[PDB]
Amino acid sequence: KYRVRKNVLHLTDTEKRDFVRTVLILKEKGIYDRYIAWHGAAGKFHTPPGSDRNAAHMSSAFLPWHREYLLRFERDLQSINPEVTLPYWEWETDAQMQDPSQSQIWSADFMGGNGNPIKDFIVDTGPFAAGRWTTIDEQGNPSGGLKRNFGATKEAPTLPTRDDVLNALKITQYDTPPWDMTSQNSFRNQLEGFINGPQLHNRVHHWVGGQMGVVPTAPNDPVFFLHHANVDRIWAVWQIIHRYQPMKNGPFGQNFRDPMYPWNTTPEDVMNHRKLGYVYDI
Amino acid sequence: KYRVRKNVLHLTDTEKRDFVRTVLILKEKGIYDRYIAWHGAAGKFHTPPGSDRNAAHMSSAFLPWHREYLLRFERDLQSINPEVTLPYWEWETDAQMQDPSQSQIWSADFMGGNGNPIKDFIVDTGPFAAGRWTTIDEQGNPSGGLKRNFGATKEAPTLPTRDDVLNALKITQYDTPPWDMTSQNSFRNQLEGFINGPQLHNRVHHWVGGQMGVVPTAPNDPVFFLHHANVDRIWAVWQIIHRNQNYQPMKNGPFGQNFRDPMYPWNTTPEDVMNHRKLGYVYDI
Ligand SMILES: [Cu+2]
Ligand SMILES: [Cu+2]
Ligand SMILES: [Cu+2]
Ligand SMILES: [Cu+2]
Ligand SMILES: [Zn+2]
Ligand SMILES: [Zn+2]
Ligand SMILES: [Zn+2]
Ligand SMILES: [Zn+2]
Ligand SMILES: [Zn+2]
Ligand SMILES: [Zn+2]
Ligand SMILES: [Zn+2]
Ligand SMILES: [Zn+2]
Ligand SMILES: [Zn+2]
Repeated sequence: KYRVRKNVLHLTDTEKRDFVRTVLILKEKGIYDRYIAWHGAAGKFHTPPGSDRNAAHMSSAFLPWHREYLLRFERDLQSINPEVTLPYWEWETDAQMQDPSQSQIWSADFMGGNGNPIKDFIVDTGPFAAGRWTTIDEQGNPSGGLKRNFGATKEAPTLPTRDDVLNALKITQYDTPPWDMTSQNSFRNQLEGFINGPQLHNRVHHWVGGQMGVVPTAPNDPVFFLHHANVDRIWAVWQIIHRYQPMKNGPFGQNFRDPMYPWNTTPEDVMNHRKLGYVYDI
Repeated sequence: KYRVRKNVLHLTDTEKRDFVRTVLILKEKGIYDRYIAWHGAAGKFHTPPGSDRNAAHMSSAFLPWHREYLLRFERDLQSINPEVTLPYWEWETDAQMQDPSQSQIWSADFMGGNGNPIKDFIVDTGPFAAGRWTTIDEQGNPSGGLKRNFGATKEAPTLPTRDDVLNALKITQYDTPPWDMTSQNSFRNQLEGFINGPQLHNRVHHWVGGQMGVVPTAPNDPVFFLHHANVDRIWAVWQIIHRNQNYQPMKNGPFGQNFRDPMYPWNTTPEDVMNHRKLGYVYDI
């Protein structure tokens, strides 16, 4: 319970400072990249081979897989600075502002601005400007800087609304067969964003564009973790009123007690975020 | 000390059949695939980025990485069957054979036959012939079945010889700066086979050909594990021979490479697997 993830808009200037600062040590030491590669590899790992499913997406493992990813990440954050926790970007309310692109979250004193078209959309403001922050594609080779493109598509021109979220929290079943994209009536698939997609989680990705728009190169952007803290919390919160599928008869690595490549972690090991050691602002 | 690792030519027919069975069981569950990916994963993980080194190859972590790779595999074989251990293929001895392809390892009751040129090289014999054994390519997707290409390359027509192993075993440094393909007088890069290459470890990867000849898909071939047990066995022997020489780099090497660094995709460090006895096994020698 006793470790609290706040709303970014609740953070003090010293917190945003410690966060942004602590994240650079991790990039520096070489531990942040481990997180990029785990996530990339999880996405190549299809369950089973020949399937749309992969270990970390497009199935029930989506939520636990990412829960453990953050938990593992936040612990590393702690080792550097014990006073730091993982914040959440509450995109669903940024979505109401006349111009979400203006949300404090994008301040040069935290993550940084939208991409600079004049530089083919390389972000050139904030701590993760190209030059200060290296990035790497899918082949696992340097790529030359973070690129953002706030609502540049037509598929995802806007962030998800409070009603998109509220309407997901209403789903009875954590997940249903066939435990994939085409999963009807399943809190998992809905939050993820495939029902009339992209929505919710998926939509946030496409909206930011840049690396974030591609699963193979999403963690290259720290927003990735703020986005997923909010996803995690949506679930966390779901978990109080409805408080997993499948248990068995899912593909291997989708069941309650299966291992989640690239780890030996199981859905069950992280079903109670408090037993993990952290809570949200609520 | 208790898991004894046996030469492939010392194996009984039930031993040959216990292993094969178990590997297939691991494959049936979905555990085998996890290993293939772990390896492809590590190879795309450069230390640092922009470098030719990855977490598993081309640098000092190549040796301890695979030790941890096989240790995990063996423990998985063992849970299926308390009796199975990881056999080693002593390829330095098959190299003396008039036609290495005749060796009992490639028997149809163990690993199976070389690729068959009538079918663009797909192995149609043994327990892992295409149809009884499914493969991925380098992007994660089904590929079409195991494929073997015995010494068909100009660069790697021969298996490495015992003389070749004896030269590695000669080196006094575990590795040297800069801890990559270019490290001179380094056991690691010698055994790996980059010194006037391909040699030793690489040579054998190339000689087999097919999946086994490419980093990202090598472990699609169960012989990958037979081959690295030998590599490990040779390293373990170098460790007794040079008892007062330890791993390098001890410190102030690329993160991912130092004595005490974690090894992607794992949290295990070289320092965890430096002595095979504690890990729980021995080679019959
Ligand atoms: Cu995501
Ligand atoms: Cu993702
Ligand atoms: Cu190898
Ligand atoms: Cu390899
Ligand atoms: Zn909300
Ligand atoms: Zn809660
Ligand atoms: Zn864990
Ligand atoms: Zn023996
Ligand atoms: Zn016999
Ligand atoms: Zn590469
Ligand atoms: Zn271990
Ligand atoms: Zn061909
Ligand atoms: Zn020994």
